[PDB]
Amino acid sequence: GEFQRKLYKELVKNYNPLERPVANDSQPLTVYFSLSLLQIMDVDEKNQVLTTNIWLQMSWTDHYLQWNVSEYPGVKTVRFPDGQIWKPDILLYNSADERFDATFHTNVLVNSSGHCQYLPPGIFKSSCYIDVRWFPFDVQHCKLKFGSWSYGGWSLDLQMQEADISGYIPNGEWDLVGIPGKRSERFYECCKEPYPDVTFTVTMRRRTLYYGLNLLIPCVLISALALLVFLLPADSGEKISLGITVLLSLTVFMLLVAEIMPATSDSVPLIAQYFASTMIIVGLSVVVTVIVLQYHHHDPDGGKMPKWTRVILLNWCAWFLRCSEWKFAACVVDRLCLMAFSVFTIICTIGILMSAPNFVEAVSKDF
Amino acid sequence: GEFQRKLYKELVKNYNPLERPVANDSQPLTVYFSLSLLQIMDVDEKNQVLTTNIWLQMSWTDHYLQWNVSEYPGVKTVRFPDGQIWKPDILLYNSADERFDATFHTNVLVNSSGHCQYLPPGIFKSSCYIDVRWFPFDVQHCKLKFGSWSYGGWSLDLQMQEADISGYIPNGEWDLVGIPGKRSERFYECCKEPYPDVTFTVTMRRRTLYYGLNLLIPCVLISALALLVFLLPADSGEKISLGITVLLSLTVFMLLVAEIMPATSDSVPLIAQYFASTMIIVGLSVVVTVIVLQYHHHDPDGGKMPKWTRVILLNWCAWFLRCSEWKFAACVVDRLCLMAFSVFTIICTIGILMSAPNFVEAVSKDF
Amino acid sequence: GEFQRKLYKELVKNYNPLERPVANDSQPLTVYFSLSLLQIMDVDEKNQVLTTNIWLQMSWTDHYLQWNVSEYPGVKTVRFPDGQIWKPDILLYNSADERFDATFHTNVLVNSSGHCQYLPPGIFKSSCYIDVRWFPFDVQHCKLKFGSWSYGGWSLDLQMQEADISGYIPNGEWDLVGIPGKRSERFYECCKEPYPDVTFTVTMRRRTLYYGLNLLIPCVLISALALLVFLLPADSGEKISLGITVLLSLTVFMLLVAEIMPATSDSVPLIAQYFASTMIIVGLSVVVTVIVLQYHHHDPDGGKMPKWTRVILLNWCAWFLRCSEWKFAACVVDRLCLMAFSVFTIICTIGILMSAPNFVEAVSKDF
Amino acid sequence: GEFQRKLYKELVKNYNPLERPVANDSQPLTVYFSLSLLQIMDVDEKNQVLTTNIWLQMSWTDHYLQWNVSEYPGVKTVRFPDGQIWKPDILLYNSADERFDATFHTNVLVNSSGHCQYLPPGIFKSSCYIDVRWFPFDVQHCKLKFGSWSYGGWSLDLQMQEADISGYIPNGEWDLVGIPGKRSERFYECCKEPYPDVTFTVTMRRRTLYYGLNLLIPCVLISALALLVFLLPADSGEKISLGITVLLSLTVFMLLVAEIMPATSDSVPLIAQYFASTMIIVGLSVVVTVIVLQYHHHDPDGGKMPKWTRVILLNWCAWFLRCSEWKFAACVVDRLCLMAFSVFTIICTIGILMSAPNFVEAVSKDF
Amino acid sequence: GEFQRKLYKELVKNYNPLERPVANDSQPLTVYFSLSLLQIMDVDEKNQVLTTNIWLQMSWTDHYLQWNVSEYPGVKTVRFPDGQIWKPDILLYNSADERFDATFHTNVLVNSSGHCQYLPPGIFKSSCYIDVRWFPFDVQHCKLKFGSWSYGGWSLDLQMQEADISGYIPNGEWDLVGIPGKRSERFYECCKEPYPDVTFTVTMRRRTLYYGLNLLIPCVLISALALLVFLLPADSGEKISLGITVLLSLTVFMLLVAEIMPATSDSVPLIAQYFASTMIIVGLSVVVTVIVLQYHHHDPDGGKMPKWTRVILLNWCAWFLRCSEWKFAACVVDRLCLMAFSVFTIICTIGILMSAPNFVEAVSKDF
Ligand SMILES: *[C@@H]1O[C@H](CO)[C@@H](O[C@@H]2O[C@H](CO)[C@@H](O)[C@H](O)[C@H]2NC(C)=O)[C@H](O)[C@H]1NC(C)=O
Ligand SMILES: *[C@@H]1O[C@H](CO)[C@@H](O[C@@H]2O[C@H](CO)[C@@H](O)[C@H](O)[C@H]2NC(C)=O)[C@H](O)[C@H]1NC(C)=O
Ligand SMILES: *[C@@H]1O[C@H](CO)[C@@H](O[C@@H]2O[C@H](CO)[C@@H](O)[C@H](O)[C@H]2NC(C)=O)[C@H](O)[C@H]1NC(C)=O
Ligand SMILES: *[C@@H]1O[C@H](CO)[C@@H](O[C@@H]2O[C@H](CO)[C@@H](O)[C@H](O)[C@H]2NC(C)=O)[C@H](O)[C@H]1NC(C)=O
Ligand SMILES: *[C@@H]1O[C@H](CO)[C@@H](O[C@@H]2O[C@H](CO)[C@@H](O)[C@H](O)[C@H]2NC(C)=O)[C@H](O)[C@H]1NC(C)=O
Ligand SMILES: *[C@@H]1O[C@H](CO)[C@@H](O)[C@H](O)[C@H]1NC(C)=O
Ligand SMILES: *[C@@H]1O[C@H](CO)[C@@H](O)[C@H](O)[C@H]1NC(C)=O
Ligand SMILES: *[C@@H]1O[C@H](CO)[C@@H](O)[C@H](O)[C@H]1NC(C)=O
Ligand SMILES: *[C@@H]1O[C@H](CO)[C@@H](O)[C@H](O)[C@H]1NC(C)=O
Ligand SMILES: *[C@@H]1O[C@H](CO)[C@@H](O)[C@H](O)[C@H]1NC(C)=O
Ligand SMILES: [Ca+2]
Ligand SMILES: [Ca+2]
Ligand SMILES: [Ca+2]
Repeated sequence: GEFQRKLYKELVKNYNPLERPVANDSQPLTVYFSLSLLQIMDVDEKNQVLTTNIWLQMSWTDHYLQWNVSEYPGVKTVRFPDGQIWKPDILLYNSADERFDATFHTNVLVNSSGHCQYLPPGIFKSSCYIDVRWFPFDVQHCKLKFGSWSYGGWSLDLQMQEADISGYIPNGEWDLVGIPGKRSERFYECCKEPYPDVTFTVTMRRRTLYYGLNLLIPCVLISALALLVFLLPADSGEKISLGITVLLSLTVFMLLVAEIMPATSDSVPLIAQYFASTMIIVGLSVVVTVIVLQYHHHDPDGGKMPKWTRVILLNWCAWFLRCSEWKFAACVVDRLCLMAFSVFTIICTIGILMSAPNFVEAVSKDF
Repeated sequence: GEFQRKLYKELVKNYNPLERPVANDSQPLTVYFSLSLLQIMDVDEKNQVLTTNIWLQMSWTDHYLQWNVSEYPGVKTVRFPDGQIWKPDILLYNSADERFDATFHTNVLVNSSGHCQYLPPGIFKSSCYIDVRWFPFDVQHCKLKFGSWSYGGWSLDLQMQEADISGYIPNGEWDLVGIPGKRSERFYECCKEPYPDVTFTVTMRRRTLYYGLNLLIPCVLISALALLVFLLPADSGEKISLGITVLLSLTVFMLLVAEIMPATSDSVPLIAQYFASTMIIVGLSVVVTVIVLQYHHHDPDGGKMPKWTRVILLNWCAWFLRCSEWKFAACVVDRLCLMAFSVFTIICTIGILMSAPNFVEAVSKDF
Repeated sequence: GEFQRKLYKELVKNYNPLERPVANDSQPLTVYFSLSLLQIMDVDEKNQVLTTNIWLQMSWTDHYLQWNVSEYPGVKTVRFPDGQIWKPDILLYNSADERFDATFHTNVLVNSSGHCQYLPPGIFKSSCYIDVRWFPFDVQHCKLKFGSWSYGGWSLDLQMQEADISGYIPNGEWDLVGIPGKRSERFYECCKEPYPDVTFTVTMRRRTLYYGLNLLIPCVLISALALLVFLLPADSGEKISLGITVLLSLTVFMLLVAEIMPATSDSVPLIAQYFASTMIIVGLSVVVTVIVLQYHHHDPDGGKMPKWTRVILLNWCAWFLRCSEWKFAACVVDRLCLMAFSVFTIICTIGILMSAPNFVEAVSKDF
Repeated sequence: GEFQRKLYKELVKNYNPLERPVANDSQPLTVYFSLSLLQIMDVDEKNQVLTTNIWLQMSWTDHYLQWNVSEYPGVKTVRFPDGQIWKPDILLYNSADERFDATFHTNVLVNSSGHCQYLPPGIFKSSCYIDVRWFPFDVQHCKLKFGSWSYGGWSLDLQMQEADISGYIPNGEWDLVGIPGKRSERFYECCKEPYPDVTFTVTMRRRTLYYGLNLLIPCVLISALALLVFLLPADSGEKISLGITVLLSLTVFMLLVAEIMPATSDSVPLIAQYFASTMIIVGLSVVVTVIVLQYHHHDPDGGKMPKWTRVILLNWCAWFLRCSEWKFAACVVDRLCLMAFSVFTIICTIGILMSAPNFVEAVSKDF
Repeated sequence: GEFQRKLYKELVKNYNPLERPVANDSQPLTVYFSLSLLQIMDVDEKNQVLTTNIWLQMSWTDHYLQWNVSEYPGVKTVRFPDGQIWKPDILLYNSADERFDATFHTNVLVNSSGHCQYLPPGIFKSSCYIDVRWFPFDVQHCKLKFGSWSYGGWSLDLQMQEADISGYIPNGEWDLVGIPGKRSERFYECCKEPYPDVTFTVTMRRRTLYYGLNLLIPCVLISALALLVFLLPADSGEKISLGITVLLSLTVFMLLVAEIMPATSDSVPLIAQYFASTMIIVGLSVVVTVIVLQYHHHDPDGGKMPKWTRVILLNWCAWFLRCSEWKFAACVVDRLCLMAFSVFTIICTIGILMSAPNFVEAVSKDF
C-alpha cells in the first residue's frame, strides 16, 4: 500500500542471508530458544526413538531489519520466508528422523525494532535410551538436545526459556511428569570458545492401567492355575493335560509380550525373570509328578530302590510337616513346589510394590 | 493472444509476493475461509490423529491484481502459481502431519475486480482427543483449528463460512453427525489486537454394526457358556476343562480387542470393566468348585471342619432358597455366582441402553 | 546444431508460461484428454481408495510454438520441461493421494505445427465408494474424475478420447470388465459458462477363485460339522466339545474375514448374515441339548413338569414326523435345527446363485 | 586454478540444456545404455512388482563440451549437475514406483573429447507379471523396459550393452539365472521412424530351501496323520477328534500360505489343488465313518436297509481284496480312502519331480 | 557488520561451485573423510539392509575461500549452504536407501585459511550380506563403502581417519564389537589413475539374552516333552494326543521363528537342522508306536508274522540292554528313540558351545 511495498523493497536492498545480523562482528548474537510441547506421538522401545509434536520458539534481534514507524505509517511487522533472511541453525542433535529436520519452515516475524520471531512446528523423532527394566512401573527420561550446528558461544549466544506445556494433549499411555530444561557448554581442546546447547528432558511415566489389566488378568489366571495344579491330587487324570495347556497358554502370552515390548538384553525386565522362575518351577513339578506316576503306578518299587532319595525325602518330610510311600513323596514335592511358588510371588510383589513410580500412589491416583 | 500476455506482463510489473495486498496498510484484509469435507480417511485412536480429505476455500481481494476488461478484451480471469502472488498463511494449528501442511498448492484464480480464489486440496491429519469410554456407542468431537500463522486481527480479518458437505463419501465405520464451525479470538496480554481463528468441529458417531456383530457374537457365546458352567452339575467331568477353555478363548478375544482399540488409561471403557467383573466371577467360581471337589471327593470332612464357613453357608442357604453337605454348598455357591453374573449383565445392559448415542434409536435406524 | 539451438532461443523469446496459448483470447482452447490404464495396483475397501497405474494423454495446439521446417532444416520436434511452457491443469478431482498429483512431469513434445503432446505417468490413488455387499460376487464401479482445476468451458474446451487398455496387466484378484468414459458439464448458478470434466468408470469384477477355495473349504467344513452335530446322538459324550470347538474355529475364521475385508455398516455382506443365522441356530441347539441333558439325566422329571412345553412338543412331533420322553424331545429339537439349517443353506445358495456377476457363468469361465 | 575456472566459464557460454548435442540436427545421437544389477530387494507377488538395486550406465558424445587439452593444461574431465547440460530421458517404461523415476541424478562426467558418462543409481520398482503356478519350483522372467520417453530412432539412436553382474549380492530367496538384454523397435502407423528400447529380462529361480522345510514338515506331518487316520480302527475313540484337529491345523496352515503367497486366480498353484483333493478325501472319509458309527452302533440294521449300497459294497470288496457287516464296510471305505490318498500323493510327486526348475538337480545343488 | 557482509560479497565474486578448489589443476585435492557412528537403528536380515545413524566428517582446503583476518576484523569463519560452494561427492556406494543419499546437507564451515568442514548427518541404509548361520551366536561384518562418485585418485586424494564411537547408543539387540576402517584403491584397465575409497566394517555381535530365553524356554519345554513321551508307557492313553499337541506347538513355534528371522537358503541355520532332526525322530517314534498298538492290541500276531523284523529286533535288544513281545519291542524302539534324541541334543550343545562368539564367555559377561 505504497508503504509496505516500499519498506519491503528497502529492507532487502543489500541484505545477505548468509551474514549473521550483528552490528559488531566480534559481538555474540543472543538467540532465545524455547519449546512448546503439544503431544507425545509415540515411544518406540524397539528402536529407542521418541516421537513428539513440538513447536519450537526462537527469537533474535536483526540489525538490518529495522525501520522508522513514522516514516512507514500503518506497517509494524514484516514476514520473510525461508531463504529471504538469516535464521539460526538450531537443530535437534539427537534426531533419529530420516530427514534430520522435522521443522516446517514458516515465515519469520520481524517488527520495527528488528526483533525476529521464528516458530517452526514439526513432528520430532529423537533417539533416547529407553531403560525398560521395571516394567510396567517405569519412568523414561528422554532428552531433546538442541543447539547451533556451526556457531560457537562467541557467535550465537544461545539462551534457554522454560518450555510451555499449556497445549499438551494427554497421550493415554504415558503420563508427562514434566519437561525441565538445561543449558550446558561444550568446551573443546582446540579453543576456549564455548559451544552452548539447550537440553529438554521429557520425563514421562507409563500409565499403569493401559497394560495393567491386560497383563494382570492372564497373570492372575496362570498363577491361580499353577496353585491349582500344585494342590490337585496326583492321580486326578487331567493334571498333566491341564499343566501342559497352562504352559502353552502362558508361553504364547510371553511371546505376545516379547512381540509388544522389546526384551532388551541391556536389562532384562523383572517380569521376565519372574516368568522364568515360574516356568522352571512348573516344569520341575510336572516332570517329577509324571516320572513318579509312570514309574510307581505299575511297579511298587521300580524307581524307589535308591536309598539317597528315600532318606532325603524322609528328612524333608520330617523338617517340613512332621497307596504307598510314592504318593506321600509326590504330595510332599507338590507342596514344596506350591510353597516355593508362593514365596516367589510374595517376594516379587514386595519388590515391585516399592519403586520410583510408587505403585500404591499410582493405583490410588488411577483407581 | 496479444491481450493475455500483455495483461500478465503488466500485472507483475512491480508486484511483491511478500506484501499484503491492501490499498491502505493500516486497514485489515478480509479473508473468507471455508471448508469442503469430502471423506474421513481414518480415525486413529492410538495416536489420537484424525485423517480427513478436505478442500479448503479461501477468498480475498487483491488491490494490485485489477484491470479494465474493455482494455483487455476476452480475458476475465488470470491464474498465478504458488510463489507468484501473495496468499494468506492459513494453516491447521493442530496438524499432526509430519509435513504440517497437507495442502496442494494450486493456482490462485483472480478476476478483473482483484477477487482471488484459492482452493488447496489435501489429506489433513489433525490431532484430536479421542474419548473412547462408551465403546462402541461413542461420539467424537474432533476439531480442525485453522488460522493465520503470523497475522493478527488488524492485518488479516479472517472470516468464516459454513462448511460444504455435499461431496461427502460415507466412511462405513463412522457416521457424520455434522461439522459446525466457529470463529474465536485470542487476545494476548501484550497487545489489544485480536488473533482470530476458525474452528470446525467434526462431530462423528461410530456406526454400530461395524463392530456390533463381531463383538456381540463372541460376547453372547461366552456369556452363554458362563451361564452353562454356572448351571452344570459339579461332578460333570468336563466342567473344569470347559471353564478353562472358555477363559482362554475370551482372554484371547480381549487381547484382540486391546490390539484393535487402545485401552487408554485416561478412561477405561465400560466393556473392559464388564469383562473384568466377568473374569473375577468366573475365576472365583471355578476355584471354589475345584477346591471343594478336590478336598471333599475322597475325605468326607477334610475341609469342612471349620465352623465359620459352615454356619455362614447355612445362613446364606436359609436366606437364599430356604453325597453330603459339600455338594449342596457347591450348588449354592454356583447358583450365587450365576445370580451375580445375571445381575451384572442386566445392570450393564441397562447402563449401556441409555447414552448420548441412543442405542434404541441407533438400532432402529440401522436394522 | 546451429538450427536446434537457434530454434530453442527463438521460441522462448517472449513466451510466458502463465498465458493460455490461443491466438484469440476469447476463443476456447481445445484439449484432448485420454487415458491409458496399465495396472490395478490395489483396491483398498477399508479406506475406499483405488490405486491404479495410469498414463495420462493430453494434446493441445500452442499458437506460439510454431516454426517453419524449411527455415530450420532437420528439426521437427522440440521438448520443454515442466516450467518452460504452458500445460493444462488437468487433475484427478477425487484423488485420495497425500500429494494430490501422482503424475510425473515429463517433457512436452511440440512439433512444427504447435501441436503439443503430454503423457505424464503416475500411480493414481482415487477415492471411490466400495459397495461390498454381494461378497465375493461383487462388481465395483470406481470413477476417475479428471478436469481442469481453474478453467471453464469457454477457456479450456476439454475433450474425451477412449481409454487405451492394450497395455493392461491382469491383477489376479480383480477382473477388468471395462473402463468407459464420459464427458459432463457443471453449470453454476453464477454464470452460464460450462465446466466440463472427463470421467472414466473402472468397472471391475472380483475374481472368484482368489477367495473362493480359501473361504469355501472352511465354510464347507463348518457346515458339515454343523450337520454332524445336528445328526449325532445326544448321549455321545463329545458332542458338546465338538460343538464348542467348531464354534470357536468358525468365529476365529469370521474374525479373520473381518480383518481381511471391512464389515462396513453401510451394507452388511450376505455372508455375514448367513454366519449370524448359523451362529444363532447352533447356539440355540447346543444350549437346548445341554440343558435337557443336565436336567434330565439324573432326575426323570425335573424340568419336564411344565405342561405348555410338553403339549407344544407333542403337537410339533405330531406335525413333523407323526430312556424317556426327554430323549425323544431332544431328538426332535435336533432334527428341527438340522432342517432349519438345511433350509437356510439352500435359500442362501439360491439367492447367491443369481446376481449381476453370474455365478454359473463365472465358474464356467474359471473352471 | 585459472584453467578449470576458465574452461567451465567457456563451456557454458551459449550452452542450452534443452538442445540435443549433435553437430548435424538431422543425424541421430548414439546413446549406449547399459545396466549394473546389484541386488534384488524384493519380489512382491501380491502387487506384481519387482524391486531391484540397479546402477544405470549411459554414454553419449556432446558436440559442444569439447576443449583442447594443451590449451587447458591439467584438466581432462569436467562434471555438470542435473540441470546444467543435456541428458537422455531414458526411463523405465514399466516402473511401478510412485515417483516413476528412482534414479539419483548424479553429475555427468565429460572429458576433452565430449564423451559424457552418466551413472544414476536407484532402487527400481518395476511391474512384472508373476506367474506363480509351479510353487515353489517356479522361475520368474521379470522384464526391465528402458527407452527414451520423447525421442525417436532418428533422434536418439539407443544402443544396448550387456549388463554387469559382478557386483550382485545373492538374495537368499531367489537365485539369479541371468539377465539377458534385447533391443527392439516400435514402428508406428503414423511414421516410419523406429522407436528403439532396451529390455533386460531378470530370469530368477526361487531358492528351494527357503520355503522347503517350512512347508514340507507341516505337509509331511499332515500326510502322515491322514495315513494314520486312514489306518486306525474305526472304534478307537480319538479318531474323530484327531481328524478334526488335523483338519483345523492344516486349514490354518493353508490360511498362512495364502497370507504369505497370493492365491492368484489367474493360475491356481498345484499345491492348492493337492490340498483341495486331500481336504475332500479326508472330509468324505470322516463323514462316512462318523455316520456309519452313529447309525450302526446302537441299531444293528438302521442305515443298512437299502439294497443298492449293500450290493455295491459287496461288489467293491470282491473287486478290491477278495461286530457285523457295518465294521467291514467301514474298513473297506477307509482302505479305499487310504489308497486314493496314496495315489494322489504319488501322482503329485511324479508331476512335481519334473519341471523347468529340475527338482532333482535343484536338490542335488542345494543339499 | 560492514566486515562480514563485505567478506561474503568478496568471496563469491567469481567463485564457481563446479570447479575443484585447487591452486594447481594437475595436483590432487586432499580430502580427509571420517565417520561418527551414533546408533544402529535396524538390522534387516530379510532384505540384507543395515540401518545406522551416522554423522559424516569431511575436511578439505579451498584455495579461493581465504581472507586476511586483519583486513576483516572480528570474523574468523564463514558458512555456505549446499549449492554456494564446492563439496566432495562422497557417497555410500552400497547404499540401499531409495534416495541413495541419506545425508542432510548442512552448511560448510570455512575459516580464514580456506579449511572447510562438512558434517552431514543422516540415517544410512546400506546393503550388507547377512550370514545368519550360527543363530543366535553370530557376528555380522557389515561394510560401509564410501568414495567419490566421479573423481579419481589424482583429482580427489581421499584419506581416512578413525571413526568416532564416543556417541554410540547401545542397540539392545546387537553388541558393537568395533568399526575398523580401511582405504583401498580400484585401479582400472583403462588407466593408471587409482580410485580410492574408505570402507568401515561395522563388526556387530548379536546379544544373547534378547532371543535367549524367548527361544530356550519353548525349546527346553519341547525337549522335556519329547523325553517324556520317549519315557511314557505305550498304553498310557494320552501319549498320542500329547505327541500330536507337542508337534503342533513346536511347528507353530518354528513358523514364528521363520517369520521373525529369514530361513535363508544360502546357509540353513543349525537350529533349523536340529529342529528337523527332532521332527523326524518324533514322527518316526509316534508312527511306530501307533502302528504297533493298532496292529497288536486286538490281534496277538497280526503284524509280527514277518521274520526279518523279529530277528532284527532280537539282535538289537541283545546288543542294547541284554502282554507279549509287541510291548517289549515298542519299549525297545522308544528307548532307542530317546537315546538318539539325547545324543543329538548333546552333540548340538557341544557344537554350539564353541564358536567365534564364545558361548561361555558371552553368558559369563551377560549373566
Ligand atoms: C518488537 O518486538 C519486541 C519483542 O520482544 C519488543 O521487545 C519487547 O518490548 C516490550 C515493551 O512493550 C518489553 O517489555 C519487552 O521486554 C521487550 N522484549 C525484548 C526481548 O526486548 C519490541 O518493543 C518491539 N518493538 C516495538 C517498536 O514495539
Ligand atoms: C470477481 O469475482 C467476485 C467473486 O466474489 C465477484 O464478486 C461478486 O459479484 C457478484 C455480482 O454478480 C455479487 O453478487 C457478489 O456478492 C460478489 N461477491 C463478493 C464476495 O463481493 C466480482 O463481481 C467479480 N468481478 C467482476 C468484474 O465480475
Ligand atoms: C504435428 O502433430 C500433429 C499431431 O496431431 C499433426 O496433426 C495431424 O496431422 C495428420 C496428418 O498426417 C492428420 O491426419 C491428423 O488428423 C492431425 N491431427 C490433429 C489432431 O490435427 C500435425 O500434422 C503435425 N505437424 C506437421 C507439420 O507434421
Ligand atoms: C574420452 O572418453 C572416451 C570414453 O569412451 C574415450 O573414447 C575411447 O578411447 C579409447 C582410446 O584409449 C578407445 O579405445 C575407445 O574405443 C574409445 N571409446 C569410445 C566409446 O569411443 C576418449 O578417447 C576420451 N578422450 C580423450 C581425449 O582421451
Ligand atoms: C583453519 O582451520 C584449520 C583446521 O584444521 C586449522 O588447521 C590446523 O591448525 C592447527 C594450529 O592450531 C594445527 O595444529 C593443525 O594441525 C591444523 N590442521 C590441519 C588439518 O592443517 C587452521 O590453522 C585454521 N586457520 C587459522 C587461521 O586459524
Ligand atoms: C522517525 O521519523 C520522525 C518524523 O516522521 C522523526 O521525528 C523521528 O526522529 C524518526 N525516528 C528515527 C528513529 O529515525
Ligand atoms: C475501461 O475502458 C473504457 C474504454 O475502453 C473506459 O470507458 C472505462 O472508463 C474504463 N474503465 C476503467 C475502470 O478504467
Ligand atoms: C518456409 O520457408 C520457405 C523458404 O525456405 C518458404 O517458401 C515458405 O513459404 C515458408 N513457410 C512459411 C509458413 O513461412
Ligand atoms: C591445441 O593447442 C596446441 C597448441 O597449444 C595446438 O598445437 C593444437 O593443434 C591444438 N589442438 C586443437 C584440436 O585445436
Ligand atoms: C593482513 O593485513 C595486515 C595489515 O592489516 C598485513 O600486515 C598482513 O601482511 C596481511 N596479511 C596477508 C596474508 O595479506
Ligand atoms: Ca510403544
Ligand atoms: Ca484389498
Ligand atoms: Ca515376497
